[PDB]
Amino acid sequence: SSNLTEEQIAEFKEAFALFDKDNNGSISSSELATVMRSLGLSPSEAEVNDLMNEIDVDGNHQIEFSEFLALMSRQLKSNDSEQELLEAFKVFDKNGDGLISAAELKHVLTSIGEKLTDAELEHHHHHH
Ligand SMILES: [Ca+2]
Ligand SMILES: [Ca+2]
Ligand SMILES: [Ca+2]
Repeated sequence: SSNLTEEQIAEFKEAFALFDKDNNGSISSSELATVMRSLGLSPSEAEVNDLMNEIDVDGNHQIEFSEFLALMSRQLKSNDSEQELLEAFKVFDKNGDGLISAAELKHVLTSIGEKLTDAELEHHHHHH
């Protein structure tokens, strides 16, 4: 399947929980950051909002169950949406597929480890 189905969503409902503390469905740079700080790095709130800005379609400072998954839908034949964002979330795609799924976002949640970088595909390091 090359599209998100009730299955994938049903699978994402989990991967999300991992990032969802109150399990409300909406994640805030605060909570999201709380996940990173646990990973290894410690992104600043203002530094997170930067990442939450992209995921944010309106800038409410919240990631909807649709948006979050959108980060994976971003991919598409024609480039009618920021695809450079998929480069940052590529860390999850160690198989270098260019696309990440729920089982991948949930598998990464654990697969995480110091041995991780955003230079996976990103030709040039955003932060030279
Ligand atoms: Ca949450
Ligand atoms: Ca939003
Ligand atoms: Ca993949």
